[PDB]
Amino acid sequence: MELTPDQQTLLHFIMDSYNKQRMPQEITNKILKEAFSAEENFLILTEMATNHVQVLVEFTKKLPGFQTLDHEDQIALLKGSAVEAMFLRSAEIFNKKLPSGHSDLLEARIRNSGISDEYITPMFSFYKSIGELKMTQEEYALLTAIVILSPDRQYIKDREAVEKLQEPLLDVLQKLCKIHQPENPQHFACLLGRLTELRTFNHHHAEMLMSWRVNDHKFTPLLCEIWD
Amino acid sequence: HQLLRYLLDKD
Ligand SMILES: Cc1cccc(C)c1Nc1c(-c2c(F)cccc2F)nc2cccc(C)n12
Repeated sequence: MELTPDQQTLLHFIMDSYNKQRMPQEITNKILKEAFSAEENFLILTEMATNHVQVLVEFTKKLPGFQTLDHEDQIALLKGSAVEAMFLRSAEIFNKKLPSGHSDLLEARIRNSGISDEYITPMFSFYKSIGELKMTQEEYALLTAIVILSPDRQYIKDREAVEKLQEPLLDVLQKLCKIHQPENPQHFACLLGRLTELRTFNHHHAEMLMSWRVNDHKFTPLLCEIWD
Repeated sequence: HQLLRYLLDKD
């Protein structure tokens, strides 16, 4: 029925940090000006990807309790959650942050950057599937924190410490569903569906990067070596 | 490792 004062505090801290994330206008304006070529389209996606990485780290550092974790575990979580958090934020940018005209041109650019349909089709399918949920800013922020604070990432030394940080967030999210959608008890279940849908991108993204060869314009060592 | 380590540890 109501969030406890402690849950309200946790939500406020997540919301404040999430609302501060921004994709700069300098990047967004390039979508309407740059040449419509595979090389220029991919350069825009490179700029977006680097902004996604910087935003992910700044959001993560501010997550309540993240600073209390073992330093190596902090890195393991960032590395492990990077793809999922990037795909989740890219869905928010595409569906909510960009005006219709910018999103139509961004899609045009994504589809003409020389990337195989094998990786482009699941991306727009995910954007549509998440778009159906009409997710609030609170749901986007909590889902992002939940993805980042996943205790089953590779090479975490103290998983129980991560579990203690992730569990209050899942509790707040389910309570928010009960408060905002009391007639729809399957709403939290629908949000969980997006978590597993996000997990499938771990392999799709890794296969995508491996499909681009060293001499190709798409090979971007700054981003690709985060996973190599 | 390099990039994620720098971004986390910087102020
Ligand atoms: C912004 C964008 C949109 C659609 C497709 C792509 C390839 C991108 N950009 C990249 C992403 C990426 C992301 F940033 C968000 C979502 C999904 C992602 F595949 N990952 C990487 C890794 C190396 C280089 C780039 C250009 N790149």
